[PDB]
Amino acid sequence: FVIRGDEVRQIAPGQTGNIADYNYKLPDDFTGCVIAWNSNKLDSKVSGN
Amino acid sequence: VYAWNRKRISNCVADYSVLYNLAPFFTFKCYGVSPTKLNDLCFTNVYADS
Repeated sequence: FVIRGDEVRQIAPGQTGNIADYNYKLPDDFTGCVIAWNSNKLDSKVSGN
Repeated sequence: VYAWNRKRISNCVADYSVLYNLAPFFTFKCYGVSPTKLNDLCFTNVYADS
């Protein structure tokens, strides 16, 4: 998914925020990892909403 | 830190899930309670600070 901001860091089991609630959620086991990187100059879109 | 701002608030129905849209980098390190669980417990008195 293309979620951005500090809500990427808030991605964790629990800790309900303002974006991570209705964007993506895992069961209360989280049997895996989560990869994220700063795509500043990669997906820079002005009107790509 | 020289002069604190301690406001012992009175009874209200303030929902603690309001500052979820605050400024970026809003850490919540609750050492004794749970952040998402602050919606059903009835606390006696809250002692805010600043």
